[PDB]
Amino acid sequence: FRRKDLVKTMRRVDPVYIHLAERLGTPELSTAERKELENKLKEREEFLIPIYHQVAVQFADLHDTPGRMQEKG
Amino acid sequence: RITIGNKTCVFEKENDPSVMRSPSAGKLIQYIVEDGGHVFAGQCYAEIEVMKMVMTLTAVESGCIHYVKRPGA
Repeated sequence: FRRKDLVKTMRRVDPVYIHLAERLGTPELSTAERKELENKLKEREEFLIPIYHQVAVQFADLHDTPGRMQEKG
Repeated sequence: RITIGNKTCVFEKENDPSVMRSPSAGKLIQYIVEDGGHVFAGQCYAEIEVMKMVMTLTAVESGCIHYVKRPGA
């Protein structure tokens, strides 16, 4: 669950990053607007790394529970 | 204090911006006080671990602290 996959997760969760990513998907807005959107996306995705990192390790923790050990025997 | 021949010139070592800095490498575990809370000099504001041995962090100046790094870093 390295950074690349973390970003892929953020792509479908964070409303701000979603709004920016959808806006940048519009064809031929303007050069300046695309540059601004790209910088906003970079800043938002970088800013959200530690929180989604904690989420990731929580996700992995759900694999190490005794319920799984009981199901597997 | 720099002496050149028989003349003296004094240079200041910057410590002015009042930014709290980690004295060492390591990992941040948690912060002790609230983001935006007032701290007094000598009060511990953060808990970090290097060496697998925990070391706190005392504030130098009294003021209102805002954190840059998120807990776990």
